[PDB]
Amino acid sequence: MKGDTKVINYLNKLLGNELVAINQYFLHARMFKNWGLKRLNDVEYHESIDEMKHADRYIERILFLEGLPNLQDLGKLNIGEDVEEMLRSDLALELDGAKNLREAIGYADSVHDYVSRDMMIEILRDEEGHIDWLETELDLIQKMGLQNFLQAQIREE
Amino acid sequence: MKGDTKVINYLNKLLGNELVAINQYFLHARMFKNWGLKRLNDVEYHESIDEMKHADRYIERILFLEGLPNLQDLGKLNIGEDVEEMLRSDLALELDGAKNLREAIGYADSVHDYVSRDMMIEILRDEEGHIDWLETELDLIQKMGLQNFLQAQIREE
Amino acid sequence: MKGDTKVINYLNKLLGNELVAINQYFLHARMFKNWGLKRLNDVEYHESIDEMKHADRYIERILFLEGLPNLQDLGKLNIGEDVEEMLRSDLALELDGAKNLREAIGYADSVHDYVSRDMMIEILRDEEGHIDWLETELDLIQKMGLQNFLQAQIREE
Amino acid sequence: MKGDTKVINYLNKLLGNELVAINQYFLHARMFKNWGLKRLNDVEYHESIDEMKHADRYIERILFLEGLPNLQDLGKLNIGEDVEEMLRSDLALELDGAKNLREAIGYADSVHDYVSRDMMIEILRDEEGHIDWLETELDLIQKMGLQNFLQAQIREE
Amino acid sequence: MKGDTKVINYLNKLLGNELVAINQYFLHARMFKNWGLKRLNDVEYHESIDEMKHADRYIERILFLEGLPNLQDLGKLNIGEDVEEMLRSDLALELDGAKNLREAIGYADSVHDYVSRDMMIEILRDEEGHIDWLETELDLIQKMGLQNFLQAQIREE
Amino acid sequence: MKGDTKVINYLNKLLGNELVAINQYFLHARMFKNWGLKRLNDVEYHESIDEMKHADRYIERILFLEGLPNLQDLGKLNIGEDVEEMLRSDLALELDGAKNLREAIGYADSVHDYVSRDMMIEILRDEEGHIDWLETELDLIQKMGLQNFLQAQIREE
Amino acid sequence: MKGDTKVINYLNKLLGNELVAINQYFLHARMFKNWGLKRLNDVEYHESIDEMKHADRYIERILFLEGLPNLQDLGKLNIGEDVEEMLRSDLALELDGAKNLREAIGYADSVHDYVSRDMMIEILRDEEGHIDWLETELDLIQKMGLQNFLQAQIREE
Repeated sequence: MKGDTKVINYLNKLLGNELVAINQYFLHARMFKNWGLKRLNDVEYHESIDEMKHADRYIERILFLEGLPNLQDLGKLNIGEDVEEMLRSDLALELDGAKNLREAIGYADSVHDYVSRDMMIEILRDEEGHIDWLETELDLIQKMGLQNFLQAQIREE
Repeated sequence: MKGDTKVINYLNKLLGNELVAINQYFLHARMFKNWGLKRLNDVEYHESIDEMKHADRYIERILFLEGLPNLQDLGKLNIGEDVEEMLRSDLALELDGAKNLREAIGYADSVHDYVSRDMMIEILRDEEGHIDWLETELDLIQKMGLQNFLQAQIREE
Repeated sequence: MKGDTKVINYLNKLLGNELVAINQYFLHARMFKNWGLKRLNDVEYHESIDEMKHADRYIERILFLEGLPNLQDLGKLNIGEDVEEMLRSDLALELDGAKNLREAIGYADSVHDYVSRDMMIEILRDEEGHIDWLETELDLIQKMGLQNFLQAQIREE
Repeated sequence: MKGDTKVINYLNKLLGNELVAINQYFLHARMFKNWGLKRLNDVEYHESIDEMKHADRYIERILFLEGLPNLQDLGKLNIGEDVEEMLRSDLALELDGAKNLREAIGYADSVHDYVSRDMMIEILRDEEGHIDWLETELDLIQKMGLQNFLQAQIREE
Repeated sequence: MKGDTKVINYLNKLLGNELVAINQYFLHARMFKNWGLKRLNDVEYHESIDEMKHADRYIERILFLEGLPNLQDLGKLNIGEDVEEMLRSDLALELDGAKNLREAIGYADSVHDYVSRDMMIEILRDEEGHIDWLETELDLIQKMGLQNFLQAQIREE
Repeated sequence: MKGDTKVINYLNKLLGNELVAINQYFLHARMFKNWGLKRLNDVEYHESIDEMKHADRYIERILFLEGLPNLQDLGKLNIGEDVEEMLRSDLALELDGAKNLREAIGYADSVHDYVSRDMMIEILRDEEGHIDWLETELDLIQKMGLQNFLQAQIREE
Repeated sequence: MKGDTKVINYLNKLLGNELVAINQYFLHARMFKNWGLKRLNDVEYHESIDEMKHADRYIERILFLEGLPNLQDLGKLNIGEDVEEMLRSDLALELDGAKNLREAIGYADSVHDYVSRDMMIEILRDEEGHIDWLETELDLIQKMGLQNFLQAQIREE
């Protein structure tokens, strides 16, 4: 079914955001794992999986609308070197992606692509959940101190 | 994640509507229970629980958006003294709450808080279900008469 | 069964105490949940439910005694802004409520309303349990320090 | 263990109340059963059994306290000839029994027989439950009319 | 179905016998229980229940035959103060009751109330079973001596 | 929660009574066991355990009220040398303890410590059950003679 | 079987040690419980139970040997006011008891009471296990600091 060209453009932009996040979350997860911070590996691994699911949804939607999914161009990663930097980088990436989602959701409505919009609202709900987790962890580091926070990560849940 | 100030205000207003409904539905249920009208107790109790779940959702959303949930102010209850009066009061409260929801849902869209909107639309769907039940019960009283209607309530369904 | 007017007045005052506590405990719970302090959310949520059960018993007893339950007036909440403040506010509310329960229990005995008295003694036993938990948590914050205390809350027991 | 003479006298008076109620509830039940009012038979039969249990408790307590249970004297029954008359007679008997219970409960406290008091408070709680049911049934007859009320009794609940 | 007036009169006399026996057996059971003679409590309690079942049958039959069951008048109890006295009193009561049953069975036959007769023959068979047990226990007391007999009662079979 | 000083003093006096009973019942139990009187060992062992549960309740209540449980002072035991002496000594101890409980229950009510009172009434009910068993055994020894009584103890129940 | 008088004297001395430990461990356990230190309550409670089992063994052995178990005299308790004091007091008590056990074990051998000796060696093995636990906890307090140690006690295992 031939979709709106700019809708497809937004879907490719959002897919691009998810592709950066998949890689950034996955590497962060395995850095945490290497450091013995098992609980952080578990959560970040699951966030990477969540973003893969989102990417799959964008890819399938673009193909249905007869566009070409772009998996070639990869945006800038910001890995970081310690726990706080890594979490802040993930939060910043999530915030940027949420801005793009809001723009795309408004546009899809204006051209009556309500199914693409509905998909994007569900994804935005998921991303706000990631944002809530990241903000919460960052605040916990400040409240209990980094040493107590690290100790809390060494055994799974 | 810092939310829009007026969105937070709307959520607190809607929370306020739920807090009134929680108490009014609960007291109505136990009044029905005292009178031996078990089926009406069962339904109204469940509606009270439903509004508690709505209140929980508003409280959690407000806190996420970094606002302060208002559980201090409580609007006017209208309890009534007989079955028809009690059900009509509940209906009037639901209709006023629906008006407030429609206004909030439109505004949330305008400022692109699509997740708050999605939550409110789900709540509005629940409230229209309560409105349907209440309108139906009131019409049944008129159709079969109050005496037959009350007899129908003395065993749970 | 027509009850003693002043017993009903006491029952309404105690119901009033429970209604403040329901709201305060629930908001505290969700504030803790937002901060990622899962254990504190779990306990405070269950205390809110306990106060709801107490309120239900008061409402049913008042109706049996042919009085009018008052769910319209809500007393002053004291939310607080940090963990120690919130816990101290809950403890102060519990202590005020226990004072009211003692007065009502003494009065019910003097007018031979032994069933109302029996109900209130069970509720007072529940409240003294909440007092014990709150005092214990506050002492633990002193003994192990706030940072260690917070770390201990981030996984559900 | 030798008990207080006046407490033993109270227990025998209360036992006497239970003995009247056992017979009156049982005959009412079987009258309802004859008339095809199965649901009223079920409830009144259960109330009769409840009073048998109370009588058993009085008999055992009296013997423990080294007194002589009096099962020889039987107070006046008031059977009645129609449903409303029968239920009102049961209610009147319950209310008279409750007055005697309150007097006995106060006196047992005065002579420090706290175990006899504890037993009586539990029994009074049961009696107030019967009073609640009776009052409710009588109000239902008034609200839905006798014909509708009788129709509602012909299937066991 | 309008029964024979004299049959109804006999059924009320027999009911009257059952009512005395219900109370006498039950008090005897609990006296035995107080004394630690568990086996005697168990048997006498079950005999009390058997007489309750008999009373229920009389009440239902009288009501079917359109008569008025008399539960108001209570004949003379003879409690006794020691085991042998109590058992002999129960036996004397059973023998008096069997006399009345024989008269009533003969009369019911003469007026063709064969269903009332059938009911009473079953009840008489039950009563002869109680007579057998009582006679046997009294004989055992004489044969093994009271002290051995009491020892044999201090556990439930 | 700071309790009343004299309530705490009563709780420690009652704890003292329980500590004596725990030891006396336990030694009596093992003396019975040594003699081959298994049934008496079983009951007295269980009574010792019951008193341990009571002691635990007093200890926990005292600590909650911010007092200091006294486990250092131990009252006078009266062991006895034969079955009758031992049981009579246990009975005298129980009677002394019930007297202290009655005084403490009255006082707790007067200072409005209704939860301490409720706990003590439950314990008093337990103690009256022990009194009943002890009185019953002593009477059985008289009624069947000591030789028959001992024979009845050599097999468990 | 008539035992050696001085063996019985040692068994009573050791029983005396166990009686002090039962009370000291139990009170310590409930102090820990009051403080919210659940893991310490659990272990100290179990140590109290272990000492009760030892006391039972001494009591039964003394009775077999035809001596008189002494449960009347209670040695000095040393409760303490904080975690470290309490644990050190328990350790000191265990060390004193172990000295007495070694003396008694040597003596029992010299008079050929090998079964009493065998019992005591098993008990000494148990006590050395308690000593190992107490020493370990005390060292942990020093190594991780008291605040970390307390935090580790708040959830069971």
